[PDB]
Amino acid sequence: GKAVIAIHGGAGAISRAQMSLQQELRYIEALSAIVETGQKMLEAGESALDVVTEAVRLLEECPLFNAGIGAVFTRDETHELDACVMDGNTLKAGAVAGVSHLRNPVLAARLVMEQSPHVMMIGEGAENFAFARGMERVSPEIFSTSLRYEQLLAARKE
Amino acid sequence: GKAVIAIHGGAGAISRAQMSLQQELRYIEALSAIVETGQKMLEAGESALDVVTEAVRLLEECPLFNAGIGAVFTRDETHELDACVMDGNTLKAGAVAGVSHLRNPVLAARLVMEQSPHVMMIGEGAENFAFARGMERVSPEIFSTSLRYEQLLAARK
Amino acid sequence: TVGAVALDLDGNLAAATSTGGMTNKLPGRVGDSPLVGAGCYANNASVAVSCTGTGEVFIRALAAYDIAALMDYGGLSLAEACERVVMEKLPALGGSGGLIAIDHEGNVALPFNTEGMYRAWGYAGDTPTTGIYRE
Amino acid sequence: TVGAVALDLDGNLAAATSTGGMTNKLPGRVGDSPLVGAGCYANNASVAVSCTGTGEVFIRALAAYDIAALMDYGGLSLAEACERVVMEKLPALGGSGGLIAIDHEGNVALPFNTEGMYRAWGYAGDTPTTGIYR
Ligand SMILES: [Ca+2]
Ligand SMILES: [Ca+2]
Ligand SMILES: [Ca+2]
Ligand SMILES: [Cl-]
Ligand SMILES: [Cl-]
Ligand SMILES: [Cl-]
Ligand SMILES: [Cl-]
Ligand code: NA
Ligand code: NA
Repeated sequence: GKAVIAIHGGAGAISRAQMSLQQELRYIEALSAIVETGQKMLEAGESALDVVTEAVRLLEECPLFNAGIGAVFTRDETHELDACVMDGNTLKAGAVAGVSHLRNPVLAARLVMEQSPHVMMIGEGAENFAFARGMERVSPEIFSTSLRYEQLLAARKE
Repeated sequence: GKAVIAIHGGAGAISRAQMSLQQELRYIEALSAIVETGQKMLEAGESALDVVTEAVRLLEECPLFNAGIGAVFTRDETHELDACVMDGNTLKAGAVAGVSHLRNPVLAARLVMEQSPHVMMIGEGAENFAFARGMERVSPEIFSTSLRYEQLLAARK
Repeated sequence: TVGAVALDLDGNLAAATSTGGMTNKLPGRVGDSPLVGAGCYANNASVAVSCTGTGEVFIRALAAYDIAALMDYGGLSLAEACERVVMEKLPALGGSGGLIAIDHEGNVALPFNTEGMYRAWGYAGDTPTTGIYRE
Repeated sequence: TVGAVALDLDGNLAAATSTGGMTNKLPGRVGDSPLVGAGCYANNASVAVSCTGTGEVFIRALAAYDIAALMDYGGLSLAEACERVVMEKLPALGGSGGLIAIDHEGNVALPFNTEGMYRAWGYAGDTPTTGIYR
């Protein structure tokens, strides 16, 4: 069969008149590098589960995208992250919502699916479970970026 | 006007051998009173939304059923409650998960649906939202019953 | 877990579901009850559904919406969709439980694959029916 | 919000979605990203989907599962399903956004009704394609 990957970094009011070329270039570069990582994995025969997990992990690690590092701020100036993963072969799934002390939500979600008998975990319970299973606790400010904080400030201004 | 209501109080391994008639009558009587209440509201022209909301509130209030009063206990001897409500007319919905200080989660869910732009709220966040809308904080102990607590100790052992 | 579904005199459907979860539950666990499409769903074009059972499976199989979809896209009757989901699909995934459903035409169904389900139903202006065990 | 979908050489589908939420979000709000069938879904029999947009609407319309249900029960092609959900059904509920999707035959789509969607796709053994605007 044919093997293929697709990824996104969010849909919305992205527009030519508020974007600089260098910014667009950085996005093209990041999307290109991550989709390629995925292609090569698929090409080498890695599982679709591993592929989407790693692609999303890379989108989280990239500060340009609103997930993981670079998460937007709530009105409280905190970060609340959510993620889900689903395996079409077993129909097993894992999900976390409202976590603030886990570096990579997608990994936490997969942890829920594979290391618990549950599908969805939220908040501090999710965090506590993840720590029990060996995932690191991070300080809540690792996700913070000036760009996203400036967006909060501008949202408040209007 | 083929108006109609159905309610449930949970599916599971309910067995005749492990139950007594009197336990059975209590459950039958509670189910009947709640469904009749719903039926009468329907007859009076009340909306489906109002009807299912009230039905579920009564089931919450009743300690025999695992929702609201009579909620089961977590591993840590706490109560974590969830609820959802959906209006098939508008496709709008409201839901709360992980709330421990709101007496009637279905009412909080309905608040999310009607008094916010959102569909789902969780935890402290969902509670603060409810408080700002005028819902009062309760102690998590109000849901506690010796019956469910005994089941917890029996589950641990 | 408890719930209710209804069709009013104006032809509108609605559903509600509420739960305390599970005895001895891992704090933070969320089941199907508060998730739209899983434990609770209502659409005037098809059906109103409230579920109770092994939460994990109801979420994975989107049980409540699946009833609606099997009817709306698949053309199944309420009874046929209920049988598909509750007696075939859910068990195949290791799931146990049941649900209550009312479709836009006032049909009502209360399937469950367990030993019992505390339930009741009644048409406006009629005597209600209660149940614990299987008929 | 970010996401990924993939079909592998063994025929398996998978999907994943991750988000930081919304700027100025009311604390405790949950959108579609972590809800199975709303923001993320996968089934070898139909499709794999990850969504991005106005969460509330994607939850109310079970966007991700709906794609699957329309193909599985409705008979719609992957493209037909994406059009109905993304261009007709979500806007009627007041929602904006898009999704990415791969079906079990290897067709891939990236519909969005917004000015843009950060995205990329590529088949194994081939050159990738990226996009920001329409
Ligand atoms: Ca692996
Ligand atoms: Ca598991
Ligand atoms: Ca080529
Ligand atoms: Cl330049
Ligand atoms: Cl007697
Ligand atoms: Cl089927
Ligand atoms: Cl049983
Ligand atoms: Na990121
Ligand atoms: Na109760």
